[PDB]
Amino acid sequence: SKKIKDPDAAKPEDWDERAKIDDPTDSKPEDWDKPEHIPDPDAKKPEDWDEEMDGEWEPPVIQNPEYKGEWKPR
Repeated sequence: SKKIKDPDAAKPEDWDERAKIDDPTDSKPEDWDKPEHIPDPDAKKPEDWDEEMDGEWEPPVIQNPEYKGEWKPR
């Protein structure tokens, strides 16, 4: 017999870090881990924007230049 019950590439539905405990905040919090894609912080809705011309403004999402990445005790 065998089984064929495997996620291939992990399971972005029901792992949630495959359950992690140990250190709560003591090795990064849930909020340190910045978006890869962040909304454009140079742009800020033009003074020239008109929501009756085009609708509500959104920024583009761009790559985070600063992306904290590896948490460390510092």
